Amino acid sequence: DEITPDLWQEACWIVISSYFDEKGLVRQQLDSFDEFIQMSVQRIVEDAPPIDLQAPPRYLLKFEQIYLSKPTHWERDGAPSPMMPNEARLRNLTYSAPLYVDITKTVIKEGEEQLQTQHQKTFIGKIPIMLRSTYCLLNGLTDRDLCELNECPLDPGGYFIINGSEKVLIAQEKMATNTVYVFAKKDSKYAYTGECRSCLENSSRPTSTIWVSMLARGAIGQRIVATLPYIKQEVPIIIVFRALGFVSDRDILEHIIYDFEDPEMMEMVKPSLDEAFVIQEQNVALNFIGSRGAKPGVTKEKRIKYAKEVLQKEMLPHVGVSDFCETKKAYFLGYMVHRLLLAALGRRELDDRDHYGNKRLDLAGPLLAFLFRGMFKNLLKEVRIYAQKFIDRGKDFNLELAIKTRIISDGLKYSLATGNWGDQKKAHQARAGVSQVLNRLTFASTLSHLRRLNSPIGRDGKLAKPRQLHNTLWGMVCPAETPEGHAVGLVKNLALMAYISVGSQPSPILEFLEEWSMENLEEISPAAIADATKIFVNGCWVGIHKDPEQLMNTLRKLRRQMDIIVSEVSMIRDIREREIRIYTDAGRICRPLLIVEKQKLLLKKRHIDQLKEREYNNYSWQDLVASGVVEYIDTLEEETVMLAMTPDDLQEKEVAYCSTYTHCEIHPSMILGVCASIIPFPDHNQSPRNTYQSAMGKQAMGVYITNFHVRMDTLAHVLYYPQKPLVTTRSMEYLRFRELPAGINSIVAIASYTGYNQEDSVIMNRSAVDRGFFRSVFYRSYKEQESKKGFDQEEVFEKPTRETCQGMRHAIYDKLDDDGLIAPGVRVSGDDVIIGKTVTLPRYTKRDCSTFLRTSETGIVDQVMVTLNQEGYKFCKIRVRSVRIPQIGDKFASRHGQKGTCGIQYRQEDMPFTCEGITPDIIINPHAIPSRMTIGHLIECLQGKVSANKGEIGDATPFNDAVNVQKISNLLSDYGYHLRGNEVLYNGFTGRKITSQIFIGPTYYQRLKHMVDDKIHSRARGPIQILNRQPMEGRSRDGGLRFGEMERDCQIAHGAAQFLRERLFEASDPYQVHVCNLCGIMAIANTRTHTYECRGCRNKTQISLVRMPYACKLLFQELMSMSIAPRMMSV
Amino acid sequence: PGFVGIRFCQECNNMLYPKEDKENRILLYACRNCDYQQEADNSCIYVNKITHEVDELTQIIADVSQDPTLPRTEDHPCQKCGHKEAVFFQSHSARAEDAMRLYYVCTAPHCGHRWTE
Amino acid sequence: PVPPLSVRPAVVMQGSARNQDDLTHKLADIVKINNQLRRNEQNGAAAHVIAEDVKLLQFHVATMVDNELPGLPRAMQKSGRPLKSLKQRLKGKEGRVRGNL
Amino acid sequence: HTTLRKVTANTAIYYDPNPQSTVVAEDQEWVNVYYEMPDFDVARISPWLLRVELDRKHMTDRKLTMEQIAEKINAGFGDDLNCIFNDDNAEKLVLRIRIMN
Ligand SMILES: [Zn+2]
Ligand SMILES: [Zn+2]
Ligand SMILES: [Zn+2]
Repeated sequence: DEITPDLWQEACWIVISSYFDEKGLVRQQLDSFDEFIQMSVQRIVEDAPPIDLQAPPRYLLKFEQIYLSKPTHWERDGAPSPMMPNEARLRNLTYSAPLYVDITKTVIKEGEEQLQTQHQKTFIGKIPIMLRSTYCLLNGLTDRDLCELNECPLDPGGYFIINGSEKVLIAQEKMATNTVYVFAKKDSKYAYTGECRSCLENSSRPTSTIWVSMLARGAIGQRIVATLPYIKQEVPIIIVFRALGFVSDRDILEHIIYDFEDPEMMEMVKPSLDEAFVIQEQNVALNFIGSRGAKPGVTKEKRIKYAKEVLQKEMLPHVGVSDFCETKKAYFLGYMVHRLLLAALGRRELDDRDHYGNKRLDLAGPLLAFLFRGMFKNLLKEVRIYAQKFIDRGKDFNLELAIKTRIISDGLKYSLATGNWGDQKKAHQARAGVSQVLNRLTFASTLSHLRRLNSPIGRDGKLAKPRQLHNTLWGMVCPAETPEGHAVGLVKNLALMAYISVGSQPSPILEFLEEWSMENLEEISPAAIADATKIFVNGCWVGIHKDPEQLMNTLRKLRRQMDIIVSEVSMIRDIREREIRIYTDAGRICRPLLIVEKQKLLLKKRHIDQLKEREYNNYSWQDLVASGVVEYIDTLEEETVMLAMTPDDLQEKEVAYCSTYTHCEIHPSMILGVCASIIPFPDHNQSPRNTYQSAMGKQAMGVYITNFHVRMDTLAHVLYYPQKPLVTTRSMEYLRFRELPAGINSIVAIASYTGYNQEDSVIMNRSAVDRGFFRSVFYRSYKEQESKKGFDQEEVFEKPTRETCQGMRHAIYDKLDDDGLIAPGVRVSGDDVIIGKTVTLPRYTKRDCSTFLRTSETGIVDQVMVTLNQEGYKFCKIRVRSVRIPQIGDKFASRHGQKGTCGIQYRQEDMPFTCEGITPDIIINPHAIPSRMTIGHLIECLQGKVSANKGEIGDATPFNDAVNVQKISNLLSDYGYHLRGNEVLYNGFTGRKITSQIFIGPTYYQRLKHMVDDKIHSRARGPIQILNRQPMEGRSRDGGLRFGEMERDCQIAHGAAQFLRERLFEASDPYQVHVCNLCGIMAIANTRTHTYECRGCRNKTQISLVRMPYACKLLFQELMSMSIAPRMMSV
Repeated sequence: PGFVGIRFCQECNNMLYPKEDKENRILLYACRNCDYQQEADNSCIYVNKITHEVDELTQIIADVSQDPTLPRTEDHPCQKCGHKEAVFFQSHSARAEDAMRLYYVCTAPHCGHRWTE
Repeated sequence: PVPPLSVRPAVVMQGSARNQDDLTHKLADIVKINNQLRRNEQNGAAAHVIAEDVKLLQFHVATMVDNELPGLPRAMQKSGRPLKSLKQRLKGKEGRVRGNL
Repeated sequence: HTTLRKVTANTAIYYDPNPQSTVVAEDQEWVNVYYEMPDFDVARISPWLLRVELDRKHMTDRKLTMEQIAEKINAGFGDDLNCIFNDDNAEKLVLRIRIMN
């Protein structure tokens, strides 16, 4: 029955494999989008108010149902056809499906003359579709079906195709809503502040933040204030309580202080009462609120109405926005004050801003919902204006012409295309970085980009606290994978078994709590709240309970049985403070864990047995979760959980550590993400090395996707001979690194050989490189289109001619065909022409606008595709193919942060060799190891020697006590090798033995995208910028290198004044001006007629020539634009 | 000394503020909203414990013994019920510097005795 | 003072559409409101109308030489991007002095 | 720097109408030992008393005595704020203030 330790390493990984058979790696994206389409769009459409318009006749126009068909495309003839994602990629279409809404317009004029007209399936917009979602044509297709459609079966999906560009929505971090968080700002007028970003269940407005603060000590005592929304002045809490109908001080403290035996709380609230005694009735308090507001009505009536509306709608919407909710709002605001007092009295800890239990991940669904709310509101507005301008004339109108569908369509398309998350007009208030271009450089880069999280703290911020790896990231975020540049700690990555909750309605839970012995908050007396336990659901205090323990037992049983409580519902019992917080909302990152009985796992051997035959008896992960054996625990419920790292922790020990565990890790290696799960032995490296590899696995070459032959990507690198690593971890089985690997096993020798590998460099074998070692192919796609925008000027693909075309370069166009397009198989060098495009003029009647190769490439045309774009003019894509043979300067890396460029390449006779004539493919310098402490590199090399000599794949899973260095060495000594991986090598040049026995063996190396040929650049009098006549910027522009301020300072320190003048004047922008010797302002010179005159001074004899930079002339002219007179006085 | 609690009027249920009656030279607690008055029984109006000599045993609740994440010990039996097992934990409360002190709670149900060594 | 064409070059795009500089668009606004104010003072206009026109002219000139005025709205252009005034042309890094001199 | 809070244990306000019969029982000895001779204007006495309790640890850590404290109070507030105190022998370091009129 029990899984014994000897079977555990199989059982756990069997369980893990079942998880990845059920979910995958992009499950969060697909589930978010599915919830958005199934629920969020319908909720948004129904939550909009019916637009009642009347001059008389009236019309309501109620939207009642939505229909999202499959993705289709409409040609110029208008025939709807099912559009495949690959066709969208090739034709630069948007993989979107039409959204139709049912509309009901009832005519009501007078005399009960009512009649309803329903417009079924009114086309309301087009919604882009996430690939492999339920509403994707690739849904449920087999691998054969996907290959029939020219799709990769290993492609995870989880992205959109907008204008042929694959866009991926990055999950955005945000502070959780409807939760009270008591912080303390050191530099502020308030000692303590308790904030609550409140938002109603079905979002319709932004988060309304309410603060309840305490004024810092230094009138008599500490005063509690409340910064309500839409009010620009602090308001005493007692005033707010009275404005809600609680005038008696006893009632207010009944709502705030639940234990009247506690004078400390009492004296700390007393200043607030003493400050609010002149105001003693609800109307006066409402008038005070309205007066403190930023729109103080001259008459107290409208002041009181405004205060009523604010306290009913903007104050704590999550508690309830309807009327008669003042009791719930009073209880909740009293809870906020109670929490603030507990913090000020030291009875509760301040809340941690960085705790991921306090955060939420805004995924594709809830982000598209924000867009859709804004866009549907704008659409209903436009419909209101259109219908109003017609009914004002007293006649009917056609809603089909009122609905301008471009709002929703173009809005979603623009937002996903650019990443600016918001309305196109508010292009600066909008937050960019959402919806990035999917990284297709290697399969690991694609997976990681699809599992990418973002902390929008702002890269400019230099506070390290949000960048720090918090304790609560354990199991939810990769500890290693993070960019090492300016976004350290802000851009994160999901751990492998991390699941972001999609969201759920609290209705069944609330109903069960009602049927259960919970007492509502309006029905109780406050005297009961002392000993009772509060119950919050999605931040709303809904009631109280008397035995929280057996309530938690009941709820956990219900969630483990897949009863009314769904698996993703978090249920935290804080014991010391008697809250029970239940969460069903979306964005809660959680992970699966094995539940533990008294001191035993519930995962018995029968579950492993049924999981082994997963493909026959359809016993899956969901059956494991439904059995009550596995549980999803979120960051906030982990605080109440006692984990076992392994079932070995559940053994009874000579001194028991815990003996009351509640859960167990499925495997600790699941704390790593996609790119860190490729590192072998990451627990033997320094952690920065693991981070650098997690970044560098994403630039590694491989086969980024199986269907690369049909993709017209702008840039693509494919390795000739990718190999799976000889030394692998058990997590790559689910990353599909074995099916799409990104490196080669290289016989690497760590040695000092000729000095060409010093300081992070490598010596490669020229003979191996000749045999296809780390050879790659680079595919570059050029796009072009001939626009017939108007009869004024039209472009067209056609072989240009020297007699008709004007802007025709001296390059030869013979490689083009009569259609103007080069043919596949044609070898093209730099500056060559691949598309001959000519544009009609207003060298006559047509000008050359041909597409050249990006300079200095020298490839062969791989293929040419011709089609029609969305509007329907001819559209061409040409993929050119360039074989990249590794060379000096190309960057290579192992899986341990050990990067370096090729210093030199030696032939096989020049490389050092073992007694059996094995030469290293790569030689790396021993000095790269000691400071870096990448012992995982050495253990991987030794394990790889054992694996190659044994005919197996080494197990480098991080935390594995069945694999240590002594075992690997003992294994290697059985194959006739030195147990530590050393060998006697001979000098290739002289054949003499090397005195020091070299450490050599197979290690998995990666070829990175950074090849020297894509970086080398030179300039000598090339093109210049228009504004300031200085060299351009970039290799692509044939630009010059920037001689910056620091270079100026260095050369000033050198004392090299002529070199400094050459760099900053003569090699950048030499220029001449003519200055009036009297006024010092630039004069008018006419060198052809030799007439120089200053219009200002009315002189034409006292002019002087001045040699100045063009940028300085431009500066002085831009100062004269500002009415400044910079007078260059030559005397 | 001990703290002093707030007391409310019997008519308006607002807090009673302190006042002095010169005629009898006696402390009274009177409401500044209604016209109620009361004869005080403590004679003390304000108390500040700067030292903050708070007995944290009063802040503990027996329910904490149900926490699976707290450590348990068999070496400190309960003086009230004789149960062997007991959870222990530190103060973890602000304004307490010498907070390495351990507080124990009996894990027996319905006993919930709390103490300190 | 309206600068010359070198300070605000009209760059030609791939086709024939000549795109004007931000300074040129701003000067267009300034000349528009200046002519509008000139006619409104010359012909029938209310005092408050002339006042509003003068206020708008002030806004245009100020945002031509300095666009980041606190409180005031930023001078806008097509695509919702604020215009680059003469001050941002040389305010700091990547300006004339640090970025080109 | 040492303020009265750094060395104070706990402060309290009482309503003592006659100092002869104090509200507290343990402060009846030294109060009568002080009051049997008229040291100040007993008529200019207020029934509101302010009793502060010190702590021996902080008193000793600064080599401080009630004499210096009372002198500092009577200097900062003059005679308007009467202060009295016992010797540095009792188990509780206590000193009583009243407001003069
Ligand atoms: Zn002049
Ligand atoms: Zn009263
Ligand atoms: Zn006990």
